[PDB]
Amino acid sequence: PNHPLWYTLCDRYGLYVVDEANIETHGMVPMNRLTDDPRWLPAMSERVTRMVQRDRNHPSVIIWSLGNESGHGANHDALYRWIKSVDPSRPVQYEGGGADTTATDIICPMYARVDEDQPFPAVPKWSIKKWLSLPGETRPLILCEYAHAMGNSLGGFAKYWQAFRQYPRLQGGFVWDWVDQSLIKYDENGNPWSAYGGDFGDTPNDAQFCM
Amino acid sequence: RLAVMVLRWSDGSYLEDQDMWRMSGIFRDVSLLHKPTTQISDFHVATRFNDDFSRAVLEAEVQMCGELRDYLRVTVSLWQGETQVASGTAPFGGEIIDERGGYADRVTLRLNVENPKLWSAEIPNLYRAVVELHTADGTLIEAEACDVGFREVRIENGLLLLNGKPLLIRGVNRHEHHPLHGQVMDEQTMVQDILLMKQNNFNAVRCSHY
Ligand SMILES: CC(C)S[C@@H]1O[C@H](CO)[C@H](O)[C@H](O)[C@H]1O
Ligand SMILES: CC(C)S[C@@H]1O[C@H](CO)[C@H](O)[C@H](O)[C@H]1O
Ligand SMILES: [Mg+2]
Ligand SMILES: [Mg+2]
Ligand code: NA
Ligand code: NA
Repeated sequence: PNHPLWYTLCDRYGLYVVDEANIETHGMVPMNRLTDDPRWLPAMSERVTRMVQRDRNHPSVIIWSLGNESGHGANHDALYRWIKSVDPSRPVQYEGGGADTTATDIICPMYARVDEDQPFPAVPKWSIKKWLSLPGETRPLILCEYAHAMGNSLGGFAKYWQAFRQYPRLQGGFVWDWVDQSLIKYDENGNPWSAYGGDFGDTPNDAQFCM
Repeated sequence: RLAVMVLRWSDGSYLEDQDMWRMSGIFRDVSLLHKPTTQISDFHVATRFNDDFSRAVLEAEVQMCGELRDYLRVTVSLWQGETQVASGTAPFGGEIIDERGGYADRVTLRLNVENPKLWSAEIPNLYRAVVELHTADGTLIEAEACDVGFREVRIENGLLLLNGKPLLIRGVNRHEHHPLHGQVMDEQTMVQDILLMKQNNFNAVRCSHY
């Protein structure tokens, strides 16, 4: 959830917002080790329920998100149903566990390509065009993350938009991401320079991946 | 002496506007068929399966024409080579279908078949079904027959399945055409086409358009 003023500005300037619970357990092995554990349902529940109680009156918020990269656990299904029950005015989405689980109203993969399939075991990232028509699938597809803009990037961006415009059920996505997470450091003469992972003696670190 | 007046054009022509040579005449076989007064006028063969196709039930509905008699019987026997695998016998008189009764001139035979050899383009396993119309005492009146292929065709969850598996149609449309005989087909040419088709990895054909 963002600083409260963000929603006010989005309401007034006009931007669709996906409000997301502060829940990410990416480093766990497997990713859903905590989210599928009932002992952690209470903690997760508060991060979801309290977000909804705070921002439910903002028109800019059009979609609720259960969090990010925490695999798919029973706790997600429980919280998915909680939101659907208390606020039926907004679809609920969540990418963990394969982007098309029972905990999401929208197929919301991250970095699924336009024409190329990436058949990862258990959590494949199908070509978005192919994903829409898999047997029994009827949901709209909106990439929660795509076109990773790290350094000199965004090659192939047009391929996504040509597909978005051609396919009714391909309804866009959210580019990753808006602003480089570089921090200011100063040399011996006080002149500032942009720093990334590891520049503060922090280790282990993932260097430039924050930009 | 037979007299046949064939018209090239007819109201039927309005329904026969296929993209092909427009010809006319008696272009297919002509034959004489002798059937007993008490006869098999129709018969349908169906094959149902359990979930993994390890079991099947062959259901054959048979219709007769002529005088109904309590001594009449129909025996449907299924063969795999010279080995009889199943057989069913019964008198006429179908089950009740409505307030006025059922079909007294029909009978449905149901034969159980364990571990049936399944038919597909990959392996065209075939059984032979013989439909015998006879007296209770065993006097044969007449017999009809057909090749039987055990297979289930169905669309489930958006996929066309044959015996539970999704097909990949490697097909071709085929008209009945011969450069010298026109639209008259012969066994030699039909076989030639089928051999060439399978030799070129085709597994399906559409009867364009009739
Ligand atoms: C590094 C990959 C194995 S995971 C990948 O890293 C990216 C770094 O910008 C983003 O955080 C993506 O959301 C994440 O899935
Ligand atoms: C090379 C094959 C596709 S030919 C195929 O093999 C089958 C057995 O596997 C059966 O014998 C079929 O009758 C035969 O046509
Ligand atoms: Mg035409
Ligand atoms: Mg069994
Ligand atoms: Na679209
Ligand atoms: Na990053």
